[PDB]
Amino acid sequence: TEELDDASKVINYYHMSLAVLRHVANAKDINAVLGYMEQTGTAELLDPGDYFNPEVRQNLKQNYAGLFNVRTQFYDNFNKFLAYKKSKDTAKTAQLLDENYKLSVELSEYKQVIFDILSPLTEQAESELLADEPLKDQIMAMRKMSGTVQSIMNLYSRKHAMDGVRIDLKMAELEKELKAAEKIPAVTGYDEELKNFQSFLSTVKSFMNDMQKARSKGAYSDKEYQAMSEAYEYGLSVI
Repeated sequence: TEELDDASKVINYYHMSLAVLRHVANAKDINAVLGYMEQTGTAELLDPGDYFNPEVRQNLKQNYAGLFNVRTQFYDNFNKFLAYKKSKDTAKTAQLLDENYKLSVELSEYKQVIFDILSPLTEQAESELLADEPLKDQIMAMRKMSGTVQSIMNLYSRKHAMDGVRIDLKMAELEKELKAAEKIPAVTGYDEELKNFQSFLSTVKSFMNDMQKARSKGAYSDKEYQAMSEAYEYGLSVI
C-alpha cells in the first residue's frame, strides 16, 4: 500500500529528527556552556519529502534553519567569550552571556516547534501502521504521554528561563492524557503487556510529582534536571 510506505517515511523522518535534535540541541550541552560563562573566575538529510504537505515541509525547513542559525551564534559567542575572558573585558563577557541566555531559549523553542509540527503527523502515521494491533490504544497513549513528558522537560531545561506557565499547561495536557489512558479497556491475552503499561502510568505520575516539585522552585536547577533526566530517560523514552 502507498499510504503505509508514506506513514513509515513520516515515522523514519521523526526518528532522524529526534536523533539530530538530541545531538545538536541537547539542553545538557547548552546549559553546561551557560554554566561555564557564569563562573566568576550537511543537515540536508532532514530535507522533508512529499509524504508531508508543502506547509509542513516549509515549516520544518524554516525551523531547522532557525535552530542551526541560533546554535552557530551561541557557540560563536562562547568562543568569543573565552577570548574576551582572557583579555579581562568584563563588559563584553557580560553582553555575550546575556546574548547566549536569549539564544539558548530560541534554540529550545525551535526544537519544540519541530516536535510540535511532527507530533500529530507521527500520531496519524502510527494510527495507520497499528490499525490491526490489539493494543493500539495502549501503544498510542504511551507514545503521546512520552511526547508530552519530553515537551515538559524541554520547557523546564531552559536555564535562566524555566517556563512555568507553559510547564503548567503541558502538565494539564499530561494529566488529561493520563486519566484517559487509565480508562483504556484491557485486552484478553496481553497481561504481560498490561503490567508494563500500568508501570508506564505509574512512572508518569512519579514524573509529574518530581516535575511539580522542581517547577515550584520557580527556576531551573542543574541538580533537578540531571536527577529527572536520569530517572525518566529509559522509562518515558520518546523513541
